[PDB]
Amino acid sequence: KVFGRCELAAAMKRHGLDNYRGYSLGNWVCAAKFESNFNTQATNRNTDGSTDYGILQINSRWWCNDGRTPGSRNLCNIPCSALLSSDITASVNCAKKIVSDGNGMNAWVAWRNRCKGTDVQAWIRGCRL
Ligand SMILES: [Cl-]
Ligand SMILES: [Cl-]
Ligand SMILES: [Cl-]
Ligand SMILES: [Cl-]
Ligand code: NA
Ligand SMILES: [Ru+3]
Repeated sequence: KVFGRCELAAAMKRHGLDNYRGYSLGNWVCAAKFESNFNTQATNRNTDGSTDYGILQINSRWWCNDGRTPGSRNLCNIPCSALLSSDITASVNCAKKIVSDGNGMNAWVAWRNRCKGTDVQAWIRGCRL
């Protein structure tokens, strides 16, 4: 599913991301924009053989099982395919564990390079939440 901007903001809010670990909704929406262009089916293969899945491009080296990342963990306890669903539950629940890991949203390199320190509220502007 490719989400609309406000449609994703709403879903993320409903799922408990607004100010989760202190990160306002706009941060999450910005991150999803640049990680996946709001497409739940997005995947990207990493040079190390790990793969990133879903709206927030969650990576198989630590967070999900895809059966093809040697030496990896599955800390969210889900198959990586769950991260590609139209239903964002699995991605949101897994994101909560990642953003709780110690580095905040710096775990998403695209957030740090493209959203951190920017006017992120602009991503939720004019949405009925
Ligand atoms: Cl994701
Ligand atoms: Cl694996
Ligand atoms: Cl933090
Ligand atoms: Cl940018
Ligand atoms: Na894994
Ligand atoms: Ru870690």
